[PDB]
Amino acid sequence: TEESKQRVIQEYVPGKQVTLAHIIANPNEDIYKKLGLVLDKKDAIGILTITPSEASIIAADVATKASNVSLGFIDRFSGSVVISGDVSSVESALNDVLEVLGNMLNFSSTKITRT
Amino acid sequence: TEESKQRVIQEYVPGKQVTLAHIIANPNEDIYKKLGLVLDKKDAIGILTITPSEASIIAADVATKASNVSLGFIDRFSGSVVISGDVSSVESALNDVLEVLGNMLNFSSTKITRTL
Amino acid sequence: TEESKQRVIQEYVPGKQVTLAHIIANPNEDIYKKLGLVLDKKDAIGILTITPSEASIIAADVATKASNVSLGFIDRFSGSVVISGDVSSVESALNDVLEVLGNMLNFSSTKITRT
Amino acid sequence: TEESKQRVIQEYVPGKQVTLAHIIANPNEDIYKKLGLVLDKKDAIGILTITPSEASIIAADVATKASNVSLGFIDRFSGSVVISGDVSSVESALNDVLEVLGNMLNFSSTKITRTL
Amino acid sequence: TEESKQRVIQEYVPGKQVTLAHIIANPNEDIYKKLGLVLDKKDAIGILTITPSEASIIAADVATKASNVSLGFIDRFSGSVVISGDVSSVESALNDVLEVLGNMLNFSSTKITRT
Amino acid sequence: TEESKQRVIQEYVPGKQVTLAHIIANPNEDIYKKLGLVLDKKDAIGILTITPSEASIIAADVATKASNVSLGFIDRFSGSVVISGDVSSVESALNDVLEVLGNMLNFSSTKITRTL
Repeated sequence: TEESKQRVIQEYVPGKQVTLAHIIANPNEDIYKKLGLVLDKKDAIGILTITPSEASIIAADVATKASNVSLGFIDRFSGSVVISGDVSSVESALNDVLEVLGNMLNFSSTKITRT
Repeated sequence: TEESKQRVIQEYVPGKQVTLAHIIANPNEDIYKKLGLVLDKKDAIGILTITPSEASIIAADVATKASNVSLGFIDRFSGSVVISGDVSSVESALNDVLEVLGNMLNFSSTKITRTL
Repeated sequence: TEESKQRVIQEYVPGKQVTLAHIIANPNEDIYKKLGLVLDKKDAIGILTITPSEASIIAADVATKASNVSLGFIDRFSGSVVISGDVSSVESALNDVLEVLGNMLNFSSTKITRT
Repeated sequence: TEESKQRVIQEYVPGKQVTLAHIIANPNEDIYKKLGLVLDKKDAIGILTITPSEASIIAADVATKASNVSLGFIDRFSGSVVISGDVSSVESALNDVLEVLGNMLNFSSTKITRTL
Repeated sequence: TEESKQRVIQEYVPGKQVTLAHIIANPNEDIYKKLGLVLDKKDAIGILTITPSEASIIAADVATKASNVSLGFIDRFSGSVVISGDVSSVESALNDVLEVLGNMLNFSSTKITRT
Repeated sequence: TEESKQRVIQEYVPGKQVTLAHIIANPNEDIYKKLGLVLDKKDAIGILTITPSEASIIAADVATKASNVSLGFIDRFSGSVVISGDVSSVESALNDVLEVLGNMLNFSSTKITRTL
């Protein structure tokens, strides 16, 4: 019942978290085309989930400086970053992103995952 | 009253969860056409709700690597993934997704459900 | 004061709930035109609020199989489903939606309401 | 610090609430024109905030069945409903909405307020 | 770990709050042009943050009746209201908005701030 | 289970917080071009996350009154502000923003961070 529920005021602010840092070694063509990507058959993708969304800019910059990856897209509204390149380059980029956001800027972090 | 309410600061981050993994065996054409789907009338569809939304990419990739399953759509903004194919292939694909996201990536998961 | 407020991290996920399952027997023409509907004067509408939003697809399919209702619209982003038909057909459709989502899929549910 | 914060999973669902039911008796023309309204300069407006957003349809229907009240707009996405007409008719319509949503559908409700 | 987190269902509704009521005496031209404003060099702006978003309509109406301010914009989706005029007119408008929303309608309120 | 979950009504309002105030000294051109920026290749950028979103207007105004700093963009919907200029000027501007919002307006604040 309406009458039995506690009510609280919640003041919302974004957290600081990298929720996902995932490599897909051999992505299906239908999927990556729907994402707007232009890849070689040999290319892997790396996928990041980041809050606050503006920190996507930091991650994308770190990833592209880290190694030989291309920026697939950055979405500064949602926080999403997708990168592409060889598996080892994508792994190094994701590791650098996690070191900067997680260790340097004290975001809540995660380990790299892979399909 | 305004004066009696507790106030908390909530720092929001996305959870890690597959909330829904549902099969519709013989979907109504008006529904699937409004979703932008082109199906055979023996096709089933599979529907996924995923958080964070980016993990839809993972799920769609895992599902469409499944035999005889086609991507309906992926919405990387909302997390949604809809797939299509014969009912058994669709169930297999959904289960692959739950195994990758739930077991390997430690997402909260759900059982596959179906419209009877 | 800022300093006196507890802070918690909230990881958000959608709930599983049908919040509203409502019949309007004789809807005002201005309203249903603004909603994009094409009705007979005799048609009722049924309105559903559903989380997660993708479950709108399940509800719409169940409703249209249940009885002689037309799909007014489905909004897969918000979860909304509006159906139209005679009152008894709309009632049977809403009941079927509630049985499937509420009883079969264990969503939090509600009773049919009417204006 | 990051390390000291409690972490909870929150499953979100819409509440059932009319947060605002407000009359503006003689609204400024620059405001009502920015809202897309065409009024007589004796018209008042009535403003509703409703959750879940779909219940705006219910409220708009109840309000516009009220004598001498016109629909300004309905926003089924946000829940908003704005109506117009003479001040007493607008108040009557708002009260009808609060009676249906608050009393009959058990929404949390509010009192009608007005810009004095 | 996933397994260690408490889960609660949160039913969301908008709060009633004026979070910000701020005057910028001499706004930078680049900023106010990006906001779509047409000002004199001498004009100040007032900025309001309001929940629920529909109460922006009430605030904008009160502000424009209060004093000699122009409505810069109203955003009924987010709640935002920006007004412009001389500093003293903008201050009187903001004070009237706070008296109506805060004192009359019992919104949680704030004091006027200035740059 | 559905039956075991506590249920609370949460009335949402925006917090008052600068979550991020970050300098990138030599940003990659593919990144800054995707953000719509035109820079010199000695320019740094400064990135702000602000709640409530309207306070981006305050921050952008304070920052661009700083010497040798240009507005990259302001997003009044999300709260974001990106600025550009030589690294020291950008840091000075970010610090001015933290002083106004954090100290004078009592927002929760953060330290300036930088990509090393």
